[PDB]
Amino acid sequence: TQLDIVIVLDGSNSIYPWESVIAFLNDLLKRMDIGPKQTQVGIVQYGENVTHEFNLNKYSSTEEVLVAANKIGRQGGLQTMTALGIDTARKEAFTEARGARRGVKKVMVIVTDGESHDNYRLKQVIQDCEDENIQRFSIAILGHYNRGNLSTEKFVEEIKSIASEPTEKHFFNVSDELALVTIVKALGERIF
Repeated sequence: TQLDIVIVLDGSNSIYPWESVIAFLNDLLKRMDIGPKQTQVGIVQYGENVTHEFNLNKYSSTEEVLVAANKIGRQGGLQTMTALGIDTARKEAFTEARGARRGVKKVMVIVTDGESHDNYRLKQVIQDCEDENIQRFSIAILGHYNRGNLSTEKFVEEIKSIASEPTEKHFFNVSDELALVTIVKALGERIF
């Protein structure tokens, strides 16, 4: 199924077992059938700033893409700029220049473990996305917050608020990093 999908991975310092985010990425990708005629994948990591791990038209094989994604290291970040990452992915990753296919449904999968420093310009960033008809799946990892005995009330609401409607369908509330590889089935099917 022809689909352009961009992963917006929060690379702040709290998502601890980094290989666990990667294990998840691997787990979600190994299921897809990538190809210029069905499913395209791109990855952007963020935290303080944004970097494109790889464009939507960079790879053609589900396997090659697998090797590429497993070599992504934690960029690191004190600040978590989700508004900046999402806006950049909508502004950059999704361009014919970076691989985006003309009239192919655009989907975003954002993964994060904390409230955004860029909290405020979310409403504008999201509404723009919804205007550019971009289905969004937001996964909130409550690990660091639960380990630190902090409320996640507002954190879950802000992440819920990024997911395309219906929120109960695209938003994923994950307990911790390890429990990520148990959300691959529902995300991988609700997507395609």
